[PDB]
Amino acid sequence: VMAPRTLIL
Amino acid sequence: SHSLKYFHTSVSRPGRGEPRFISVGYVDDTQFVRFDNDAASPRMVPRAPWMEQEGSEYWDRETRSARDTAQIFRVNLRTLRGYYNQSEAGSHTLQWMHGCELGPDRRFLRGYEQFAYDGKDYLTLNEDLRSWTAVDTAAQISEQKSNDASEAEHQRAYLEDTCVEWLHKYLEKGKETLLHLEPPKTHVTHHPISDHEATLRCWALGFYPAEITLTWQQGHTQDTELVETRPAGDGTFQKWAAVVVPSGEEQRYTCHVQHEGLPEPVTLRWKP
Amino acid sequence: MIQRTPKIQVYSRHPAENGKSNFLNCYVSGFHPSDIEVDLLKNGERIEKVEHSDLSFSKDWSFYLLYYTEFTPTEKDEYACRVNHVTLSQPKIVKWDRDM
Amino acid sequence: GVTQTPKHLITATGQRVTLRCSPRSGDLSVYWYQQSLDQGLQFLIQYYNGEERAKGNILERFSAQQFPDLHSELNLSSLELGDSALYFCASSANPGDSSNEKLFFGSGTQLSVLEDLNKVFPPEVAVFEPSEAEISHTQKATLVCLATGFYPDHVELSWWVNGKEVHSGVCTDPQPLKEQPALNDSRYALSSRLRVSATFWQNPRNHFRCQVQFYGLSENDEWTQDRAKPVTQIVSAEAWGRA
Amino acid sequence: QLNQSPQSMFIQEGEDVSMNCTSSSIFNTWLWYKQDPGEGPVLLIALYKAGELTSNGRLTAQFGITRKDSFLNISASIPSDVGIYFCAGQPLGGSNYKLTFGKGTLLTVNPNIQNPDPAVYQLRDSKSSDKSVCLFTDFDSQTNVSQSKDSDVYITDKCVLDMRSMDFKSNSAVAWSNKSDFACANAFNNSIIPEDTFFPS
Repeated sequence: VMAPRTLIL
Repeated sequence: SHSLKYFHTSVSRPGRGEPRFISVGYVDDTQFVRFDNDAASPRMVPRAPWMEQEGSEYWDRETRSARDTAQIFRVNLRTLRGYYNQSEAGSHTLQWMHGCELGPDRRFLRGYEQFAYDGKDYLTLNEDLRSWTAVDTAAQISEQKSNDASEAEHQRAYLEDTCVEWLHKYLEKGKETLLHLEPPKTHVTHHPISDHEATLRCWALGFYPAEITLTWQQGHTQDTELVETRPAGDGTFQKWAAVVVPSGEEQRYTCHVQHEGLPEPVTLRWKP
Repeated sequence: MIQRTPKIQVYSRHPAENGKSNFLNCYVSGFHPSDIEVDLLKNGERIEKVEHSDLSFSKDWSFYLLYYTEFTPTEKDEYACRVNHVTLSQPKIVKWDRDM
Repeated sequence: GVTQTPKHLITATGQRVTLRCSPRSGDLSVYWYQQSLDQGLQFLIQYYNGEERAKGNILERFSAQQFPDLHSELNLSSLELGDSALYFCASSANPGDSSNEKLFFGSGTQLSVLEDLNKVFPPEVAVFEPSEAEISHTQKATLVCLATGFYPDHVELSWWVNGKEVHSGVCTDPQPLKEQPALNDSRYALSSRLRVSATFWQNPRNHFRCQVQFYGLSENDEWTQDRAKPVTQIVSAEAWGRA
Repeated sequence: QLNQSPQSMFIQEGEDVSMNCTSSSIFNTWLWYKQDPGEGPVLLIALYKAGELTSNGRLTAQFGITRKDSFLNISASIPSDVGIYFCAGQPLGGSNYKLTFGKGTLLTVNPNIQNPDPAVYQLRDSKSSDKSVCLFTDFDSQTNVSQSKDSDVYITDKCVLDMRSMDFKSNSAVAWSNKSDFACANAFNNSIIPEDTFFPS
């Protein structure tokens, strides 16, 4: 599964 | 060792509308899933036959996950302009890659997570997986924003737990495909040049995984022509190494093949 | 800005035999940005049947794609793939060799 | 920064309503919450930069959307008696800000869903003069104001002295009390007291007024009843100085 | 899903109050809000790191090494703190901009009563009729007064007033009806009050 969260740059 | 990797890509499109988001999943050297926003059907779809039968909870989760990432990446793109002083005229790239690697024992070995602007290292998750390191002077604002909001903790849980947990699941899902090793079909073909020069090629065809070794001996180091490991198109791989042979004296040169599919390393010569 | 030129490989899935059905691959790698124009040609003329992989990148951030078409080779018909990129001054054309 | 439209809203069962949000400048996300009377705030829908991000158990009869500018609207159809709540708007997601996840709220929309609009009533405000036994035993003043015979909770009681506002000694009742507790849709009630010095109100030149701002029926609402229209009205009760 | 105990806290002014927030999952960010009746929730403290304790004067919040608990302490409790305290959080592994809230903890701050001298007075109407009010002022802190026992007679809860100019505080309660079987006294009966209370004419 792909990461559930990401970075808000 | 096995690894669950993901390659996410967002590209800004001036005048063409909303930016294009594309993410691809890889269990080892096998692409198993994909996502694309360019289609009217914007869902996570199976790209391996073992994923074809999985159920709609999984496909619902991964779509909402990818959907959300695409929303953020779109904003991240307009934001990344402010940093590098850009305009609405140029099409720019935002790439995100993540993945966990298992050990020779069966449990977590290492993990990684990198972001990049216009195909250049932007922000990287530290080896320890506790904080973020800026690889560019413009990433400094994005870094001392993430580090303060404890963002690395979310990525640490996925990389150490989720990624690993699911990787075992997928490896089991397709044991008959992923864990099965296809050894390379090897043959030496001759293509002459002139009275002196001649070319001898070592063909390694139909092997999985792509990690292979092919070298010519007399240890012949001086000017060896080697091609990049190319996908065969069927799921296996192809590779070859060529050598300049002085006409007549062929047996003086030997080719060595090294792959996990072979019990013992195989050596080969041309059959005339 | 990162401007990387594409590495082009034109080959077949299995050993080429005249009158035997096969697949023609034009594998494009090491390029940046994403935008790439790849066509497959039979005797200079384009192939419309041609299909392609999913856009993906290496650890060095450079993209890689495969362009495949179901094809039956002969000794008289000659094939090659036409690749055009932003780094390319001339739309590069590379002949297919059954022995390369 | 968050601004909501309208403030107080009152309609009948079966109708539809629209509620506006003007989020903080730069904040891309918008959230909609339904804080009932004591039943804690429950999430409804969240939009992010125009598109729907997350949903949270919406009844299907509840619609919403975010525009090209980050403004939003919450649509409520077949308004049912149970939906009577304080709807709040939230704002976040400014990639300019460093505190990002931090949410910001606007002063909610007070929505009430009645069956019969003829059950809406204005407030009864009457001013009361101090007791002679108090201004000696305690040696101080107290002017008591009461609010009765009104519906619904929409009321704002205040006090004014010599033409301007006053808050010292003021004791406005916080919760409304049903005049008829053994009745449904009961006319609520409140209370307040303004304590001043013994000499301040003994001066005839001083003014002591109680005020009740009530939020009533809309202009575009039909009133088939014979009586007056129970609309939004400032109802007051003034009292002058006495020695 | 978050849970805040004890749901309600009936406290005395000047005292200190503790508030707990427990979750059924590991969290990464904790948010403490206060909501006044009618007003929108306003942010007090925000916690990002596991061990840190952060403050805003009289208010202090803790993260808790457990990652499933958070605390909120109020040093000096002026009756201004009367409000609902909502605990929010960022569940670990949740997508961007996803945060849960609790039902909140209601804090009640009782006034610091000095002189418990009670009295019932006759506040006369601005109309020459019978509709009048009986004001009960300056009573004790220990009391637990109830609402209108009978139908025509009405009684309200306690309220705190302050004479900021002459820096003196007190308490109050109002009683009103319509009948002749009415004129203060026999008004407050169900509620218990001590033997010494001033009753004028």
